[PDB]
Amino acid sequence: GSVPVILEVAGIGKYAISIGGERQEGLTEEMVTQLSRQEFDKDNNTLFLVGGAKEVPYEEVIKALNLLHLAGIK
Amino acid sequence: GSVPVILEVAGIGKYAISIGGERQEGLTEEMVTQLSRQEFDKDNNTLFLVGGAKEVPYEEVIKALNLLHLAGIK
Repeated sequence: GSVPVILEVAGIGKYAISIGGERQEGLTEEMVTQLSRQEFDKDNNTLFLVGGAKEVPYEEVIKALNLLHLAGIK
Repeated sequence: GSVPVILEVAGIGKYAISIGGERQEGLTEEMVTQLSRQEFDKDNNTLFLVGGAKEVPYEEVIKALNLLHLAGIK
C-alpha cells in the first residue's frame, strides 16, 4: 500500500519484482503471476507499475502487461 | 540516471510523471511526450516505467506505452 509493486521486464520470459523495497530477480512468468496475484489479493489498492530495459522489445512489454491482466492485476 | 522516470496513467489523455522524485500532474499526451523526450535525450540510460490506476483500462495503458515508442523512449 505505502510502497508500490514494481515489475521489471529483463528479457524473454525473465522478470524482476520490487515489493515494498525488496527486489526479487530471476523470476519466471508463472512465478511472477503467483507473487503478483498474492499481493493483489492481500491488498486490493496496491499501485502496480511495469517497466522494461532498453534491450527489451516493446512487444515483450505488451506480453507482461497482458499477463497481469490475465491474473486480474491490471 | 540514479532515480528512474515514472509515467502514471490517470485516465483518458491525463497523465502524471515522476522525475527524480519530482511529480508533475495534469499533463497532456503531447506535453508528456515533450518531457519524456527531453529526459531521454539528456540521459540515454534513464530507466523508464509505466503504471496505471485501477480505474484505467488496460487498453489505455497500451496507448501510453505506444506513445513512448513513437517518441523512441521504449
